[PDB]
Amino acid sequence: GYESTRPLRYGEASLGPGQPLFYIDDEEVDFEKVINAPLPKVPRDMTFTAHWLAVEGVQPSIPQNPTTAEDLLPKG
Amino acid sequence: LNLIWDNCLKYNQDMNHPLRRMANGMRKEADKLIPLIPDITIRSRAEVEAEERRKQINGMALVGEEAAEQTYEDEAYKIWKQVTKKDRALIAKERYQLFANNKLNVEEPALLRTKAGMRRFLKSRREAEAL
Repeated sequence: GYESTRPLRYGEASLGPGQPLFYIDDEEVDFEKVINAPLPKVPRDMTFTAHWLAVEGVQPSIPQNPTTAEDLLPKG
Repeated sequence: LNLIWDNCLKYNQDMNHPLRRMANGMRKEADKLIPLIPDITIRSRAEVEAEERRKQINGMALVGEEAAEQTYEDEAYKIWKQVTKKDRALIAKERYQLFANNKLNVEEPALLRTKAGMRRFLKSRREAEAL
């Protein structure tokens, strides 16, 4: 039961001053809401592309490479 | 320009000299681009104001050979040469300097790849794609 896609929320009880307690938030639901709900969106299929990461030691400035704006060169 | 044509003819009376043919082309160019200039006079403001107030050998041989060989040619080819001559000369001069005396000079700038050149190539490729 730990593979659910729903968010995890904790309540907060107060047994006394400085002695809080936490419990899992769980509200009863009707079967109509669960059965009638829509399904999540199907992601696209797996595929692969290609491009040139470097030509003769220099990185081309193409959309597929990172921008020069944003550790790659010794300075000793 | 008129006397330039006469002076060139007079000094070298040899008609068949390609130099006069060059002058003939230069004369043709003069006729082509002359009309742009209006016949304006440099009138000093005082003169205009005063008027208003009153109112108020081998190289030469090769050049000649090419000039004769120009009889068969194409205008677009000449335009291409005119466009690309400066860059071609620069690149050729650099290349000639690199391999002086058929020896790899160890002082000329090294041949390296740069990002700006590839950016220029990408711009040209996009221009080609637009076609």
